[PDB]
Amino acid sequence: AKQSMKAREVKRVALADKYFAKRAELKAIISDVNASDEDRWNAVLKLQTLPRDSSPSRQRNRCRQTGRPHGFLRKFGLSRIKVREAAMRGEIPGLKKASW
Amino acid sequence: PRRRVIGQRKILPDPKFGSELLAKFVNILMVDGKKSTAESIVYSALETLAQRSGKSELEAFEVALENVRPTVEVKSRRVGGSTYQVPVEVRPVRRNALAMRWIVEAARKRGDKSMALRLANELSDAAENKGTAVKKREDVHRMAEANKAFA
Amino acid sequence: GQKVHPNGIRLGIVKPWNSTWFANTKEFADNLDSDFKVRQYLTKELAKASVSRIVIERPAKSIRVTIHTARPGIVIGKKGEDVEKLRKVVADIAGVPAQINIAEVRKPELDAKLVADSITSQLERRVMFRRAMKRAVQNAMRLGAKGIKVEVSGRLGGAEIARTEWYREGRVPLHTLRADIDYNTSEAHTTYGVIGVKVWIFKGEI
Amino acid sequence: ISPHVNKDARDQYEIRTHLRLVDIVEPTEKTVDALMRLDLAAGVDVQISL
RNA sequence: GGCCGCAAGGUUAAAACUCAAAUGAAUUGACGGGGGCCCGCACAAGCGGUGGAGCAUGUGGUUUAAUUCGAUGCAACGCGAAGAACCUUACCUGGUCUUGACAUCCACGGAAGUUUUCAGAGAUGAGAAUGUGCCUUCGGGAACCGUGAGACAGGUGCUGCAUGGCUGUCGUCAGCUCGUGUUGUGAAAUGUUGGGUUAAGUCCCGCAACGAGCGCAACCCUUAUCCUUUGUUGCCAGCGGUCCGGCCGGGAACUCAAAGGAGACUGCCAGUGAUAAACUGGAGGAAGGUGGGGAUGACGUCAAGUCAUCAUGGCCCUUACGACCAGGGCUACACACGUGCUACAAUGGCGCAUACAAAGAGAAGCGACCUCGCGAGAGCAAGCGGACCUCAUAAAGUGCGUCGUAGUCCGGAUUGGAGUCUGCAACUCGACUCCAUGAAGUCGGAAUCGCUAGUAAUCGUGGAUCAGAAUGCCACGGUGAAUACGU
Repeated sequence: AKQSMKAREVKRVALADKYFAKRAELKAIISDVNASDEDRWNAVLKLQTLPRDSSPSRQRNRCRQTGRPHGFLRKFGLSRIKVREAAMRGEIPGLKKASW
Repeated sequence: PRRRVIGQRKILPDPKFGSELLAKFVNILMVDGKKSTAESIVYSALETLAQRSGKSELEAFEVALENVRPTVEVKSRRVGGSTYQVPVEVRPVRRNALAMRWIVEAARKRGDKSMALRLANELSDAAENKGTAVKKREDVHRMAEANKAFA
Repeated sequence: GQKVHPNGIRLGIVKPWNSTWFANTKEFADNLDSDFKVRQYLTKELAKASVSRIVIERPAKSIRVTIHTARPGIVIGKKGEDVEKLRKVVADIAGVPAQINIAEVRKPELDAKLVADSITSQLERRVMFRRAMKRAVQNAMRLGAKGIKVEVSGRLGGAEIARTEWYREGRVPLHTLRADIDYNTSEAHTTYGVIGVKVWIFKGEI
Repeated sequence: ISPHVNKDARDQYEIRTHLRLVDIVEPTEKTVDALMRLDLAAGVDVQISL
């Protein structure tokens, strides 16, 4: 992966960590029933002025050694190729070839 | 196969009566692994057939089979560049198997309402020497007769 | 055809692991990354001290690293100053207390990683590949391995068409799961591209 | 196991987690202190519930 | 040209020009509509499908501002993609920057929370608050921010016909080779062929051969029968309380959990065979002759696939083939092909009520009981990092009713109205719920595919990727066949 894509991911994580609480408060206002019926409108108009990259759904999981956007596994933080290389070298405790 | 010997599989007998013939008939009638449906159909058919003849279900069944068993058939050979029909004898297990298959195939094509009724009618016709199964036996024997020169 | 990895297929039968710790789903990936960075740092820093194996353990809330080497004097230095510098940098990388230990390799000619490294080093100085391979085989068999195999692949000697060559002595049974087989690889960077090297050493059944 | 298209040709791996439970019925202060002041191998996880 | 012949022709017999070879005998392979022997769902004996209909999904073509790049007979076409509304994204249109979005160096000044105006946003400007730690011998500036200049950074740009690594295939086929000796002027041969036997270059015997290596088999995982250790969160024959329920006191027997062990070797018996190797049958035994299923891929072949995972020789671009942003495209639509799902019905459709599983996942997660709504759901709130709590109600089945062969009480494409939830945001382009509508289609031309047993066929259940988005992929159990005369 190019060197700019990884930078994009780092920036996204930073902003999403910065604006976490404000979004939760505004979303609680919008969702909660028996509100003022005008505070709802104002919160809806306010939520869309925050930076777009603060929504956690703009993030994409990547391999931590190459940056690959496909074939990701969550337990290991790597893609299939690197998982296999490490496993055969013996660098993942408890893992081995299985049969049954 | 080429270098194999195949043994026989054990088949349980019928629960109501005690015959393996009837179990094989149920097996040939079943579809998609649903054996209870086939058992129900066969028992209904035999019950309705026993009243029409005043004899036992097994006896009626055997009477129906004895008019459908074949004796000789034809195989295909091609060694001189042409297809020839060669008559051969049929052994007993194959006689029974072919008779059962023809009876079920004939029944499925009838136009009565339920499968039990169709099977009962087909068995009665077979006992009286009528129907598609008996016509099939006749055709096979005719073809085997028209080729005795190649035995 | 293609062949299965010897070390991988033998894990848990006659070969041990290179990492030993227990973790859950929320620390597994972070631990793997920290191990990667530690090994990268040490491998860069000790490029001339004949390292062959880096074992890592994580007891409680600390990290302990064991280094297998053929030049323990060069690794330690004058009354441990070099080991201390390594310890401080590793502790900074990991984020927890660190401890470092040293183990000696008695016979460097029977170690698969070091043989491949020596062949690659010779190839980068314009030696003849047949000479290098034959010398490796002769040394290992003289010091008493039950068998050895060497393989080399690439643009050998500067040819335009690539090629693969190999040599073998003794026994190397790769289908027997109780055979103790050592295996490792290395790469060379020349003026014509990359050249690849593989080594197998056999030592007996268990 | 291939960097490009070959949809068969897979590998399958496994991890096994073993588990054990021990109970102490009638403790004493020295016993509990001794248990708390102990260290075991560096690949096992121990959880104590009082 | 001469001689001879009735003719057909015979006999004697040149040159110009052109090529760098033409030829004989033997050797190792490959091939034969040559011969001999042996194997495999290769035929034969059977069971169920694809090719016709509608829908899902990949490809060719055509269209477009763009419809991003790669895979191509078997061995590409539900393939890289284990999950394209923004992001991902590599493509198009327009708006922007030039030591740079991502690093190391030099030196001119200081950091991080909030909040107002103009932009589609990138990015421009105005303002309020703050004075960090720390040998300050004053030089610490490390931690992390602005600008300036230049060594430099940056490239999913080309060549898999320059390469490393990884993978497909012949093929889980039984083969492929070397040292010393001997034979031939030599290329080479023998061993490795021969008589039997085997799943097997597996084994015995013979023989100018004597030995060894890589493959075959065995050592690894799982499944089937026993016994000795420990018994909670798992288990109740015997005993005794009762609000009926393993609920409670208890018990260590059994089911089960998981560590050590036992067992299968042609070991025993008869017959055949070369005074053999082996073969056909029998006893006991949970299991018999490789008991069933996996992992395991020889020397080599196809300049086979991948410079877009990554790494890398040689070229090529640096106010641009390198950054940043909003909107669109990868979802187009006269057509042709591959892989699938649902059907065309009484071995069935609909209503009521009632048995019997295995294997998994879970803290920004799995979400019980109760209340509200026809429903998708909403509100309030226990428990669980788990043999304890939750996802979670198996379905086909069985019993009692109705439909009575009709394009139907079969099928469920399309299309109109009204809603729910995830998410800044569902127009292009999500999934799901209610009312209404109710298309093709009555078993599919020439071709053509899978399967030898707990298999085919049929029925449900779980996971990875993942805010949301499976008829695909990877696993789990229930019911349970037909046939193999033979080459």
